[PDB]
Amino acid sequence: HMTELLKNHVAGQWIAGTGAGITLTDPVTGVALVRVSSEGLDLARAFSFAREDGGAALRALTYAQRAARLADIVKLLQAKRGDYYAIATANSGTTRNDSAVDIDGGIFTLSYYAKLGASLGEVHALRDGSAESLSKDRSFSAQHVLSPTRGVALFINAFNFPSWGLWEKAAPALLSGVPVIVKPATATAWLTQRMVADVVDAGILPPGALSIICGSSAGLLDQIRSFDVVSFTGSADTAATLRAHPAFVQRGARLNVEADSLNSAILCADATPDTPAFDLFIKEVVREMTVKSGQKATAIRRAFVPEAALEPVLEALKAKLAKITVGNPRNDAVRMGSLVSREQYENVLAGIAALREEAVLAYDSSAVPLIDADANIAACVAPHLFVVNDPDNATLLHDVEVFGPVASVAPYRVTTDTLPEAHAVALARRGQGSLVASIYSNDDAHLGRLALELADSHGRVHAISPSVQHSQTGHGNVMPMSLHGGPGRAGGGEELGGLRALAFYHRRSAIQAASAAIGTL
Amino acid sequence: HMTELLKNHVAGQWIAGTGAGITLTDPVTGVALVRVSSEGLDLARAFSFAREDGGAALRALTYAQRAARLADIVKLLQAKRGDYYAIATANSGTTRNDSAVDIDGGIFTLSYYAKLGASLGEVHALRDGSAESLSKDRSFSAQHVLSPTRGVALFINAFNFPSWGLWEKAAPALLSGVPVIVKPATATAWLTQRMVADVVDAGILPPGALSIICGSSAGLLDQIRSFDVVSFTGSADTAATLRAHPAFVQRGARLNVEADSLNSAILCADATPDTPAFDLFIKEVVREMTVKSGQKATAIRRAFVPEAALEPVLEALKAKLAKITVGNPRNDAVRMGSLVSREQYENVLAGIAALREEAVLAYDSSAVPLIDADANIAACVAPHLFVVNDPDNATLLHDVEVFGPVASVAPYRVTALPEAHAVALARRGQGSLVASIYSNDDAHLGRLALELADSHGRVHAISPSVQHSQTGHGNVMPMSLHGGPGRAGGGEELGGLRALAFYHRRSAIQAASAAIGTLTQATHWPA
Ligand SMILES: NC(=O)c1ccc[n+]([C@@H]2O[C@H](COP(=O)([O-])OP(=O)(O)OC[C@H]3O[C@@H](n4cnc5c(N)ncnc54)[C@H](OP(=O)(O)O)[C@@H]3O)[C@@H](O)[C@H]2O)c1
Ligand SMILES: NC(=O)c1ccc[n+]([C@@H]2O[C@H](COP(=O)([O-])OP(=O)(O)OC[C@H]3O[C@@H](n4cnc5c(N)ncnc54)[C@H](OP(=O)(O)O)[C@@H]3O)[C@@H](O)[C@H]2O)c1
Repeated sequence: HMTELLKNHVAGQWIAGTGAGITLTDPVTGVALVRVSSEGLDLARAFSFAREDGGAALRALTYAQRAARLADIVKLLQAKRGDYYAIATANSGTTRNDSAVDIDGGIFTLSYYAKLGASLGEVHALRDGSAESLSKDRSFSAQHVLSPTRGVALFINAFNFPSWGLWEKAAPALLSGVPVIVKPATATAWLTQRMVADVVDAGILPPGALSIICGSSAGLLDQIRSFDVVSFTGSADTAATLRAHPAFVQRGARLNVEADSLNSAILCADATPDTPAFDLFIKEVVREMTVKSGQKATAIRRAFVPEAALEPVLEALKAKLAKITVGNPRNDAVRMGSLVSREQYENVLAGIAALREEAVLAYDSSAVPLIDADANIAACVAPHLFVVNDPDNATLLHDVEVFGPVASVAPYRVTTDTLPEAHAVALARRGQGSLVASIYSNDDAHLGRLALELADSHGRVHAISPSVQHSQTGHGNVMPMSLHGGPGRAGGGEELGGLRALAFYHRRSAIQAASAAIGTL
Repeated sequence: HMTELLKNHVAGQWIAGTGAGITLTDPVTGVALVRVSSEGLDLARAFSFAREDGGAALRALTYAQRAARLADIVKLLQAKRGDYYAIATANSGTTRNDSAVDIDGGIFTLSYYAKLGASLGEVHALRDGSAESLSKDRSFSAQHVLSPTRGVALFINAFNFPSWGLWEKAAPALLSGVPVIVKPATATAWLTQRMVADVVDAGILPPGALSIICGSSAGLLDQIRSFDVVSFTGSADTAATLRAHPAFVQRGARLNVEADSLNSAILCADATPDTPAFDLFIKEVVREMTVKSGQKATAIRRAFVPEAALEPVLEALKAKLAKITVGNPRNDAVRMGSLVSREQYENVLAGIAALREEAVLAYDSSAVPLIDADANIAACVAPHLFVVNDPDNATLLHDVEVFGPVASVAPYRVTALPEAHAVALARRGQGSLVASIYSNDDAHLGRLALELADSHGRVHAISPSVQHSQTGHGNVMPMSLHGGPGRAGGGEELGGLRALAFYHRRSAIQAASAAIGTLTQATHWPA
């Protein structure tokens, strides 16, 4: 009586919501951690203060001056990592290595943009492309520019990456001079709020540049105006509710959606059991099923393998999944901790029961005793591997996402005329647009060709082969220099991609003028 | 016996809509011209044949092969211009010079993209930027690529540019390998239909690459799927209607909007009545009020001038507006023809009465008899110039667009940039396609343009050194972006190569060096 109620940071001040708030709990032990509440906040003043005071203050700084602030945030978060790992263990139930993906993946992405931003220099707008003549005598020309939007960036973030979900978006928004309002998902909000508190307490950014609201979302979209941008990460259903709001349909504010995705892994026809690419496929499937207990939007959900390879693949995945120990991440023998909440436990188990209506369960370690955890309290789900023998007539295989340590293997028919993986491509496309597909072969040139065939349906194609066993950055790990997003079911969004992320935060304009006026910006 | 019912081109066939159809009429003479109807069409097959056959056939071609098809369309349109000018005179009521903005504007933009497109090369995917190492030893890298979306592009186009609105969209779409379904505005659909009929009858593009539906738009959006794209031009209110549809809210199809825009012209403080930039401002205002009777979305609607220059600017605009004779475009003495319809005529006259409740009418030649037209049949409206002396507290100036030969002048307090108040005033239009700025000092234009750029999709600076070369406040050069934030729709079109992204899917490919090389051999981007 009672755990800490975490304050919101709005209009440059720390303000508590009213009422009892919503308790965040440890998903292994059931302990009450902290509470949130957005009840009673003055949302009009929160958004106006950020839009006017925050934006004016950030726009007065150059890109390089904002990058320097980002670099100062890096050093701050680096110094406080021990506090962040203790929050992540308790609130998210992740192993240290899995919590590093959030915490140190966040810090690495912020540092990447601090470095990119230093290169942009001491200016207040960016050139887009080169100058172009608009006249035979070259007296009149055009230059396109990017200028920071006179709005706010509202981030409605998913539960699985409280730190990286914040920094992957906030690094390009703040480098672009746009003030940020983050709204983390309630169940795991604590790390987000503590990182925002540490950065606000250090006074590195101007008042109004960084705000946080935790608790109910009611009322937030009603404050969004036509120069604002919104970045939503979460379910496709929720996204479709947000898309209908007047902020987007009437006022035209920008929206980015990152949603559900049934990411594929395709084992190439050449990559037979006696070849090194085969073991890289089994290892990457097990890693993407088990890191964060499969709670990445980019995890492999569908693995397509030649018909001839079906049994050796199932045998090899079963042997490797059996080495994944499950339980309390405080125990150094545990390889995989819990899902983020008991509610997500129930949702994952429903989703496993749903898939089992159409697929055979090949591997399920649910009966292996948990390590230092009570299965009636903890939100630990064991790996489950499904096999779908006829993926062409399968419904659920290509439609139903289980956001847990769950994946389905299906065979495809190798094409033996003139790509051998043509059927696998078609099957991946049945996912109706995904964030990522990975492909595995012993032949690097072949992978460049197959990748082009998956590019129109996947925001990223990730090719693993023996030459890069040591250097490939992971199927599900999002490198900030690369695009993150995908068409169709994955939301039609784009994030990251290095400098490509700044466009969402800017307004592009064609300036057409005397050529002298053009030369000097 | 009735006027011609224009057929639709859908699923590779010409099909008539059923019923009596909708009559299009000459807005000067009231003569019935042609009819349209989309009643009874099989929209499911219209969209699937386009998406499947037309998309596969265009994607089998390289960029440079598609560009060469665009170039053959330019030659076909150029040969048929006499027919297009006759249809524009009758259906739109524009002078020859003004009809040229649509017809020759549309052919110029298509030819621009045919030339540009030849530089995209003999490949099926485009390279976006360069490889970036993901590894200390450089064994593993990332290359982004652009692939044509496996969808259709649906164009819902505005009345004012039946030719340019089609080709400014269709050139980058077909260059990108995406099949087109165009739905022109009904009132002026004839030229769009006839240009699509000439092109389809020539067999330049594969079957399914180019379709047209005229008449009711019922049921079109219901056929849009998640890899399709839609490009809308028209009113902000219609755009917000479309945005709510499931095609966008549930299925995520891309949508571009080009909408209402109260575009500004700002006379800089140095550009006093004794200087050359002053006269360039008076001329550009008059041209944008009068070309097509002001029915460009980019026309100047708000002209902001220093307080001291207000009276000389009104005097000078009056004198130049009075040279504009109005009437039948068949008569060579006429400098400005009609609006596109009698419904637009009634909207514009209601909008003029609305503005007049809050502004002084400084010029109006409505009492001058029309040349070879009956003012009670013709949709002609004379130029009207309003003056708003207090634009800070003005309740309509910054919010109400009259899509006719109508503009408002307002003074600003000279100040920081001398034009700071004019920039704030321009921003009160809530986001526009274009602002133009006028000064004798080319060293002053860049700073002021940067201050307008976050609220305008284009900033067009006119000064004496470019009196002979500047391309026009309202004329949309295809190499430059067209679109604007806020009220103007939040969209982007044209901008040369920038127009291709709307029709492609971007992907990051992360792979061994040799796989990056193999995929790179199959892409291109111009130098
Ligand atoms: N694609 C990516 O890059 C990526 C990365 C990580 C995770 N993910 C995704 O993470 C998901 C987790 O999200 P979820 O399935 O648990 O639930 P969710 O419903 O997608 O997310 C809920 C958040 O959205 C808010 N919200 C709901 N309705 C709203 C409205 N009308 N206006 C504003 N906000 C509203 C909620 O606010 P309240 O607190 O008011 O409920 C909460 O903040 C996964 O299932 C997966 O699809 C995606
Ligand atoms: N680049 C640009 O920004 C740009 C360019 C030119 C014009 N404009 C605007 O052009 C306007 C023409 O539009 P408008 O005001 O006459 O009306 P509008 O309703 O906005 O019409 C534009 C287009 O949308 C169609 N349309 C209307 N309602 C629709 C619906 N519910 N579903 C699908 N399509 C629908 C119209 O078809 P029907 O004609 O057959 O009704 C027409 O093809 C002018 O008023 C002007 O304000 C903007």
